[PDB]
Amino acid sequence: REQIEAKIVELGRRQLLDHGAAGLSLRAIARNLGMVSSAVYRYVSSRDELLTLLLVDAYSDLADTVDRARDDTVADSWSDDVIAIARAVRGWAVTNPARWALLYGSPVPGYHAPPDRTAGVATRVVGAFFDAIAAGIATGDIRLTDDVAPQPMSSDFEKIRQEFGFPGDDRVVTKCFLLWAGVVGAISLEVFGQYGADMLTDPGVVFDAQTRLLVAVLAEHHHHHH
Amino acid sequence: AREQIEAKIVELGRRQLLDHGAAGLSLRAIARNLGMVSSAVYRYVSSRDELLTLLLVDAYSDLADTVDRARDDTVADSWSDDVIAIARAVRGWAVTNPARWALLYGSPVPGYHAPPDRTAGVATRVVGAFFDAIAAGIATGDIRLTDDVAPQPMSSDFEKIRQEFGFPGDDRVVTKCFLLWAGVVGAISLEVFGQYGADMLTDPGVVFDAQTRLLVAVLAEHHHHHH
Ligand SMILES: CCCCCCCCCCCC(=O)OC(C)C
Ligand SMILES: [Mg+2]
Ligand SMILES: [Mg+2]
Ligand code: NI
Ligand code: NI
Repeated sequence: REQIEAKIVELGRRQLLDHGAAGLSLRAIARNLGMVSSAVYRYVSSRDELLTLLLVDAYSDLADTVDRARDDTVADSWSDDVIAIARAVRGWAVTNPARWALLYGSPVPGYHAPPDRTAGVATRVVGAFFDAIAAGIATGDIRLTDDVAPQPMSSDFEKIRQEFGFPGDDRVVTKCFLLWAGVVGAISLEVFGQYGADMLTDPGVVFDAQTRLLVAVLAEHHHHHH
Repeated sequence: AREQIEAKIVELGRRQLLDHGAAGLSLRAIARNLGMVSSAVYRYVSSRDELLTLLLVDAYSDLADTVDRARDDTVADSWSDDVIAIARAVRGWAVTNPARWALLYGSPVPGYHAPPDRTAGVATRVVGAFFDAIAAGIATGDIRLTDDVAPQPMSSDFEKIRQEFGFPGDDRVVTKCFLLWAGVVGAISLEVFGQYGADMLTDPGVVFDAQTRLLVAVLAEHHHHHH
């Protein structure tokens, strides 16, 4: 089976590279497996199910890539950990541009990913960032200021904290959202070609410079609040 | 006479985006839903690529026009309020026009490359507005220029950017301009493309605005240290 479902995922991933989602076809996938259109449907019931399999696969590969890169190390500091994560995410997106598009690019209209399948893997990189930043809180380099956000943002953040076992207060969590948005934004601008013609000679150097600013956001205090 | 037909074609194209994305763009379907014949449509919009190009130009222009309107109702002391107002207007446009945002800043359309002679100008209008708001912060001294040089080749690339946008920054401020654009685009895309998920944030606009205020603090080096 999974030998079969594996091949489906591999095929579908190729159809993604070539035509994007529109061109997903349990029809093509069917021929290749020496199979009748109808035969495939037990393994993968529908175009949607294919899409969710392809999503879980991309998310997992990305997260495994990140996990691997953290196990590689200068354990020196939380900030070096954050940089290593960001660099791994970007490197993965640059090597897998169509799968980056799948994950963080345009939605497939008519498709809604059942969270029960996607939630877990979809938060593993987010989770890595939180884990990395939690180290900087435990060692005092990232100073909690007990600056409470208005509701309902504060209660939103409290759920997020509990989910991830993250000890950052409301300001740290705001800064984490900025970090993630900046990382995903920078990557997508590069990968999707949106800086355009002859603008950046080495987009990676610019990405690294952005990450360093985002680290400095986490490390310094911007309001008179003590 | 063409002009008015082209408009109904483009409006129906905007609808197909909403319903099928760039995939479902079809001049033939359009051609029907206007009680017209397929062969008649190519006379007004000659290909899928031309339809996409019209839809891109339309979207970039509407987005920029929305920014420009929001700035005209920031009547203010403040370069920072301007930056915040631009960012808010971009997000508002994107959430209200999510399929057109996808067309602009989402995944590339396989096989298609926008003609820079139709798209490049309008595509720089909002970036341009941010540089103009930020330049006012530099003029008043809230954003201080240094002689620090960004790591190469950034510094070299940045000189060409400052010239193109008539922006009187230094390297450091330009880096922070790239950060702001990335943060804005990135935050909007995560919300609009449905990564956040339904429940997580009660109003994502509120977190977004907090992020923009942090980006303003980065530009102005508004922080202190306990040394
Ligand atoms: C806060 C602003 C930061 C500025 C950095 C980004 C500038 C991106 C401009 C892209 C224009 C483009 O598409 O032109 C092509 C030739 C086609
Ligand atoms: Mg790929
Ligand atoms: Mg729309
Ligand atoms: Ni302080
Ligand atoms: Ni300082």
